[PDB]
Amino acid sequence: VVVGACGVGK
Amino acid sequence: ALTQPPSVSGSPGQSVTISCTGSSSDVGHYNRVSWYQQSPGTAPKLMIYDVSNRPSGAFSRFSGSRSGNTASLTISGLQPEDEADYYCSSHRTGYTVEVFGTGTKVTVLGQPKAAPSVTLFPPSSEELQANKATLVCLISDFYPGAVTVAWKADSSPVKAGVETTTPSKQSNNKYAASSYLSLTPEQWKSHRSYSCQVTHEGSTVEKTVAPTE
Amino acid sequence: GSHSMRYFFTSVSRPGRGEPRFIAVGYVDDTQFVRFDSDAASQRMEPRAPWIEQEGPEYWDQETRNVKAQSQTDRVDLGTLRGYYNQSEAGSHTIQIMYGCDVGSDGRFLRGYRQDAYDGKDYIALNEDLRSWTAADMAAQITKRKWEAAHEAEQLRAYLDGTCVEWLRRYLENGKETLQRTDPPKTHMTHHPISDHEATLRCWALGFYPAEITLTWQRDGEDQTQDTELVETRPAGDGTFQKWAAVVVPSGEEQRYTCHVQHEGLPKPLTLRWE
Amino acid sequence: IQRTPKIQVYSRHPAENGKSNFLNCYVSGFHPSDIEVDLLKNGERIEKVEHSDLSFSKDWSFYLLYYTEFTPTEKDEYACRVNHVTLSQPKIVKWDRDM
Amino acid sequence: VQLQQSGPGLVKPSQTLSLTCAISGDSVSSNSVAWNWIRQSPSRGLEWLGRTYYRSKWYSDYAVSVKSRITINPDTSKNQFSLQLTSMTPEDTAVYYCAREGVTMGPGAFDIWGQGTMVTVSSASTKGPSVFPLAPSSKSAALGCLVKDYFPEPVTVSWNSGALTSGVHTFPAVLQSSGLYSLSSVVTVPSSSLGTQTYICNVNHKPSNTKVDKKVE
Ligand SMILES: *CCC(=O)N1CCN(c2nc(=O)n(-c3c(C)ccnc3C(C)C)c3nc(-c4c(O)cccc4F)c(F)cc23)[C@@H](C)C1
Repeated sequence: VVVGACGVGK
Repeated sequence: ALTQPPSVSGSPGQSVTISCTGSSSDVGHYNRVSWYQQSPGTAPKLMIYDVSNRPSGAFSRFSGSRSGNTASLTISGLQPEDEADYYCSSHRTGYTVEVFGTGTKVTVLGQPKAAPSVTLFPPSSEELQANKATLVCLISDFYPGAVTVAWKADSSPVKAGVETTTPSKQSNNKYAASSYLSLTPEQWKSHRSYSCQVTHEGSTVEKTVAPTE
Repeated sequence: GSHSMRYFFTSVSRPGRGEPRFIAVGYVDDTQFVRFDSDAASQRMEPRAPWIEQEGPEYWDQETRNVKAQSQTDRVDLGTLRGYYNQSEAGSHTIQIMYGCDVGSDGRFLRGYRQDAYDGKDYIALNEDLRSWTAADMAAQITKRKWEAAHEAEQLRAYLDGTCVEWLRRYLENGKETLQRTDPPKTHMTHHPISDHEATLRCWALGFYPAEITLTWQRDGEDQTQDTELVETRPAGDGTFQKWAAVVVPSGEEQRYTCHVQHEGLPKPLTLRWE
Repeated sequence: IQRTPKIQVYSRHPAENGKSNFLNCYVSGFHPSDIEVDLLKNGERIEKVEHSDLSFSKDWSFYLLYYTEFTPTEKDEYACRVNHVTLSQPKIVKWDRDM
Repeated sequence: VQLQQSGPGLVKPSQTLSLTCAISGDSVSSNSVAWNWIRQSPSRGLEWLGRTYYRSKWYSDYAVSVKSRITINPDTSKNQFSLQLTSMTPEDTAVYYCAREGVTMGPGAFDIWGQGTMVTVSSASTKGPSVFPLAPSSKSAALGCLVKDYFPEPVTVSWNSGALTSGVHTFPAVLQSSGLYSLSSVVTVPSSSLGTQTYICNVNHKPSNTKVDKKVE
């Protein structure tokens, strides 16, 4: 499973 | 801020360069830049969407570029149709807030000293029945826009009763203007005639009306 | 022994009005099991192994939503890094991401990873303690500070030592017939003369899995590594790997040389010589 | 930044003439990911060619496998043609049965 | 794609501005767009106010110059979005534009724009125009009309209910010392047709719901 939590950008 | 030169000018067929400059707070910022043309009386229109990128082949006269904190719009083959106010748009890196440039007016050199066409209306009966009068004087077509207006009642100047607005663009590249003298029906009938006097770059004309017509 | 899961993501900008190319690939050990690709017609996560197709629509919907969320994040990072490096609008640029976990033979967590790169160079990576980041350059310092203030490590650690381990145990059991195999190398040797005084001996390994193998040549019982030629390990295309190692031997010395093969499918290191 | 593709041309199974086999072209160690690979038979391009999904190594270099089904025979020769931004001209690697 | 703006042209000092932009031929909750507000005023030029967009959830950005006063609300049932700007002071006097940006061009490339809405901030009461004909006065020919002592600034003036597509000029309104506006328009007509052809000056002052028509003779 791929990570399911949205992340902030660079 | 994202500053611009107040105005630039050129003869038909020349190339003219508009530039807009970031505040030199950091070097990598203002990387994506886009350019807007605004003709008088309507919404801005997109010429360029990233530095040197055009939405379609319709914008072939327009060429975008960048160097350091500076970005530029070059307009080649400048036409009388290209006189407008131009704004760049971009944002700092690490931010989502857009900023616009201050705006540059691009001006096209051209046909000399177009003289004012002039007309004048007397007070109408419908207005006089209201115990009011307005002398309506209109200045239909002129260039380069340096016009002054003055009024005389039986050669007596009027200064307290006069109201005016600044010379402004037509749909054509020429200017137009208007003025009103406010007076009573007693003043309208007491005086023998009224003159609207229009001076354009020293050349002067008068338009005249009287209560006997 | 130990087992691992990996996900590999690549995003490439295409200048003008074009969308970035995005590709995602998933592996358990050496075996690929899923993909996604932006330029495919289906726009879904797709199976790439026989043992994963027993997963229901709830798996394939969740996985499809989450690769599209990674895809959408990279589009914004491509535009940001172009600015951090003060680059022009004219060229394509590439982001690559790798993350995953290692689980031991007893099913306990060993370690987890994340690594980022921009145009083939290290950008930022997660440290082995899953608490802090290492920045590669001056543009990566901005990202390091941003990700520390957002506590990004704390969300990622809770996936790496948690959900990554549960689903790895599930895959290893559900594919136990195929993932947990070990196939020994079907070794042989061939002789190829090159001149009137010299010949080449080629020592082969075929049909093995997993891909971790050593091939080495000795002469009189001394190592010949500095005079050995090897190809890098190559896929066969059916789930097995190939490799060979070779030496030039003067004619008549073929009986003095010997090739050693070491792999997990062999009870002890295996020796070959010409005959 | 840029890396030159390494190339190998080989068969899945040991070559026997008249028996079905698969011709592999494995290209690794390149960067950026834009690359074109064609399989050739007697100089002609093979249209029925499949490939692996794009993946990369620990050093951020890419790799791909291109493959097609074929039958070996004494009269035909096979090759892989690779073109990449790091190559000044398309590079041809011929199939050798012993490699 | 069309963007259609609507809302009031006058708001009292310290009251709330509430404008709509309604979308046609495109979907407000589209995952490939964002919906923007921009304003133009002679003391500040173009100023950007904020955006809203959808991906799997709604998101927004607001400019810091108005962040505490502003909010942009979508309506997926009517396929529109609205600007609410509170505590309107005279400095908020501007023409307000809605716009679209997509994902194929980057952020700040405003692809489609709305018809601008002129917003006035004043304590002065609304006053519909006193309308008069201006006689052709045997000149050769042209006709005029005057719309006098009116507030706030937006007025639409046209001839024969839009039947005249050319030869019409409308002058910019004179702001008088009383704070009321006065405006006039003219049309060039043939002198041979003026003798039998009737010309109506049509005045529509939307801010007072005043629609009045004068025959010019
Ligand atoms: C967890 C999900 C999340 O956090 N999200 C916020 C970030 N985001 C996002 N999405 C998006 O489509 N754009 C965008 C827009 C609005 C317009 C045109 N192109 C894009 C993308 C393709 C770049 C985002 N744009 C920015 C951004 C703006 O608006 C302006 C300047 C610089 C920018 F980077 C942004 F910060 C986030 C955008 C989605 C992933 C949800």
